[PDB]
Amino acid sequence: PKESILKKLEDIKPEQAKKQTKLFRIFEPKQLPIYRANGERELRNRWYWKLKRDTLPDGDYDVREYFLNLYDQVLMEMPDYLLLKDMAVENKNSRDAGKVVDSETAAICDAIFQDEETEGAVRRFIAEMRQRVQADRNVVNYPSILHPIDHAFNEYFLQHQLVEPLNNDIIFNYIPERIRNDVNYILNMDRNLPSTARYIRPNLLQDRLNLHDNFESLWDTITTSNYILARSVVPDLKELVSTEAQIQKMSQDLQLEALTIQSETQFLTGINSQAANDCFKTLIAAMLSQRTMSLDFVTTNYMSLISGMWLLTVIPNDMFIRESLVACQLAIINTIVYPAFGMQRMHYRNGDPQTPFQIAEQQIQNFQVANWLHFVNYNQFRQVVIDGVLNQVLNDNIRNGHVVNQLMEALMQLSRQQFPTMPVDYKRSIQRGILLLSNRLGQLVDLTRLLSYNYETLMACITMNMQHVQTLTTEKLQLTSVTSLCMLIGNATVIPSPQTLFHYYNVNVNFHSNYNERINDAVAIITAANRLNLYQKKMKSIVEDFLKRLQIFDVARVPDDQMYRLRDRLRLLPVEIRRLDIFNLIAMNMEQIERASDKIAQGVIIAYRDMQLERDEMYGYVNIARNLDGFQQINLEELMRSGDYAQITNMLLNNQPVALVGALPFITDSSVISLIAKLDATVFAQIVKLRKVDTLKPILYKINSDSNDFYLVANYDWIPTSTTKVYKQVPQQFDFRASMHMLTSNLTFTVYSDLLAFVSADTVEPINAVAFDNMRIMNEL
Amino acid sequence: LNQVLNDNIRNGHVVNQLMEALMQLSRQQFPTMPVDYKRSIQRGILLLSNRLGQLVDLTRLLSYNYETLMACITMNMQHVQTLTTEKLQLTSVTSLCMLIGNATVIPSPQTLFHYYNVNVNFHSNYNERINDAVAIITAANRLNLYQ
Amino acid sequence: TEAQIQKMSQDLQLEALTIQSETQFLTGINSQAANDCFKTLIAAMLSQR
Amino acid sequence: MDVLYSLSKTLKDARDKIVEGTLYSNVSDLIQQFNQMIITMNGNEFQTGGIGNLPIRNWNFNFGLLGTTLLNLDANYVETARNTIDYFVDFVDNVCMDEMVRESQRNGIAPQSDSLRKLSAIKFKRINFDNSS
Repeated sequence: PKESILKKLEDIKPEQAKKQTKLFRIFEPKQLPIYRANGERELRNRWYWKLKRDTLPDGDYDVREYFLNLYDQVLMEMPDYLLLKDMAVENKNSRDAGKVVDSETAAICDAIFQDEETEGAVRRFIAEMRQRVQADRNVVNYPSILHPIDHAFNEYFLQHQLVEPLNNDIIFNYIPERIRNDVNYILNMDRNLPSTARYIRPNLLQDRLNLHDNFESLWDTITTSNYILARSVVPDLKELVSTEAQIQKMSQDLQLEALTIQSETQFLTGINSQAANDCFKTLIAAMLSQRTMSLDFVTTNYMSLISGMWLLTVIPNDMFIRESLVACQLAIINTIVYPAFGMQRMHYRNGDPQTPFQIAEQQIQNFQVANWLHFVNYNQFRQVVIDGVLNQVLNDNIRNGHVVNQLMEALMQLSRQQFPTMPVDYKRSIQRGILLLSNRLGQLVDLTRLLSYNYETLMACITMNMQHVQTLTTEKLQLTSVTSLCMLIGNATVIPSPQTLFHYYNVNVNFHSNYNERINDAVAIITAANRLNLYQKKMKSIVEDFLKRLQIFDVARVPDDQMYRLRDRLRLLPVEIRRLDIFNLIAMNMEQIERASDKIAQGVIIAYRDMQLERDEMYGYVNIARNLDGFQQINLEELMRSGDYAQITNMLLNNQPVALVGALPFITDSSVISLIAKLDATVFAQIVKLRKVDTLKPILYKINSDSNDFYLVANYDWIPTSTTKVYKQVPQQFDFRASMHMLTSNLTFTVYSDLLAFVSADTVEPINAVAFDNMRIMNEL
Repeated sequence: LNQVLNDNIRNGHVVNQLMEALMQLSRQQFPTMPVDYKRSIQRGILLLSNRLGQLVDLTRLLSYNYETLMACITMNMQHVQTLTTEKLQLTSVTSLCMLIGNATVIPSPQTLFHYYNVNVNFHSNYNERINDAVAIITAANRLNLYQ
Repeated sequence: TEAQIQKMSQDLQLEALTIQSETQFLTGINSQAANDCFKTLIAAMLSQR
Repeated sequence: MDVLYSLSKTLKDARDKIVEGTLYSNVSDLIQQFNQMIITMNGNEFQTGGIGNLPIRNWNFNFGLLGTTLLNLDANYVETARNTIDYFVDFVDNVCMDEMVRESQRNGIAPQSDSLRKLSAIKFKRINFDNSS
């Protein structure tokens, strides 16, 4: 399925820019009945800050897991940009009919207005809530009603924004430099982009993970996908010479005797027109994806060996596995080069550290043959860094085409030889193939120039490191196709059209920015789960999802150890500054979001002395304690974990003042008789009987005038007194004039994805297509 | 008496040296081996040397199960080379290497008590029978019974 | 076990080499090989067998 | 100090061994050390002199590697080698004149010039070669 491997990589569909449409508030104002100093009702209600919804569970592990869920919710509601004018609605009652920032801010403004006891000092301040528009500086301000934690999130989302201004010079500079200064391509535009035009640039940081280090099975899949991609971009060979008209000339050069079984009939095998541009595509695409090939030949076909000589001229020996390479070099050497000087057959041991070229360079007396052998011996790429990325650039003499002139001057020395130990038919059998190649001197110089120019131009759109490691599975290259590429090239230059150049660059940038933003997501989640003590979270799900969302990898075939090794080398990376600042806000306000709700209590103090119930305005009388100061703390969660229950048993059997610290439920007792009846110490015997504290459900009193039979407080001069005190925090008042802020943004801009949609592209006619040396590629007649 | 491991097997820290000695054999070029069998044996070593933590934890678990079940031994743990041997397939060892996850299995206390029960019952049986045997032999010899 | 057998069969290749293809990979059995090896090791060490 | 002797030993050998027409197998182990030297010394800047009338010279190394693809070394390779060798010989000459001129009462066996204190790192330790004098 090499056509669905291509579909996974052509359909990366880059990161959709997320505009904010809400405010991300966590709290909300809710009005509560308030009470006097003695428990009687103050006549008014008072607005406070409460959670909008709570799913704060009882176990502290579940609490910190809930804030990791909240962190992921923030990450899924991070705006890539925003326009405050698109979410701003009017308040119903201001002087100048202004606009607040939110429908929920407008709901708060319309609830504080037309409420009976707001007080005038506030109702004048709603009437002054108006937006402020600077059209010169493109800066607007909207009134907002936000909690300080919520305003930290919102001020963060405003200030640290992804958009960057755009013009025509930035779309000049978005095209990579090696096409931008190319003579062969002409690029113009049609639109002057305005002063208010934005884009979100991709994340083009290189491989922070180093998948080429040890992930051989994943990087095999990567080089497979890069190979199938680059194969579809290498252009088709145009105007080859005719196949049936080249086989006739080939069968006239060597003289086909019809009765003699001879080795020159098999020169003419498999020379096609589609094998030619099969070979051309795979020679460029395996060198663009840095993917190792493997040779397929028969050793009786000697034209395969001569085309393998040209194959090892142009392409470095490190592009092939050693078995097929060293076997081909062995057959080339044994057949053509060693019978020239009457040498031994060279028994060559499998496992020699030196290839047969690397000892034919020292056994052979000739200079020319051996000089070309030494070019092939230590032919390798230069490891280059241009424009931030690695390149693996060829030798200059390869991309001149001059090394074909080095080969043929070393090839017409094997025709001068006499073959002293071999018969005359074998001498004809070698030098017919030598003549058969050397008829195409300029044609192969031009084919080498064309291959190297297309290699340069197509690696000019690669945005990842072209790491040269031997790949795993090492796909097939046939030498019959190399032979049918040596013949049948002709005259017509084909260079890649700049539409396909831009398409190859686009899908490279799409997969690379995908890959980097996924790394940022997963390193943020793993670092956030390590910095909040999540000792029961198995992190196979994070890395499994990380390979799900990369649309290439077969994730059901990557087992445990590779997932967990990606976990090992993923949390060595620093978090992106965006998600790090998000986690800093979560980590400094998480301890306040936890303590600001009902259905949670952060501890229970059991002293056995008579502690009076405390007054506050919104309950009347509570057993709220506000510090764990003076009491021996016992962590509830660690207790649940280790399962001891022998320290707290020996502190509940005898009556010792004790402080069970941990998130817990409560019931709200309201009656006074059920405080006169000591329901405090009743709920802790179940810890001793059954050895579990997940049942543990303490009580919070609200002795108020709204309760039944409050008169025991009123008529008897009784400041109420309980045995235990649960550990809650008191809600904060909704100060209206201090919660109002002003949100700051731009008024108008537009976001442009696909920057290359504005560049209209053209190429010079390929008769005059020019190389790096200011000479034409394929200057043959 | 008890036959115990050292503490390097016991906390699984010794595998951090075996994997250091295995990926030394992976960057190791062999002087005359054929390259396909050499690349195959180096990648076969790398199959093992990438399960560093997965086998550190496995030999922590194996040693901990050996710990908790060695406590319920009540006879001596004498090491003598026995006649018949329990044949081990190394294919089963490769299976245990390449197939373990991270889920801890420890003996539950009912099957940890039951092992102790049957050990103490066999040892009780053994001593009470030997006492009966030396009683009957010494009694039959002091009572002049030589048929 | 199937992902493990496929990973071990693609990392160390045997269609390129020639000794055989299959018998190298009697490894990947869930419970009759790994679990019984675990049992064999700890039972032999406990019984001094 | 070890890397300074190593720089000078490679420059002496590369004036001696890298000549016109010589076989590549005679110099196949020297060109790898000289390329390791170029790879190590690139991207680094040095400053020699500054005491007495010894002039302050700034040294910047941006050189390409030498080719490893000849059978007999032709005169192109010899001329580009002579250029790189002459620059490195001038560098090591000024480092040696900067080091012989300085002294210290406290610990004299330590390097005193800034260039040789910079060369005493483990980044430059792969320059090291045989110590035969």
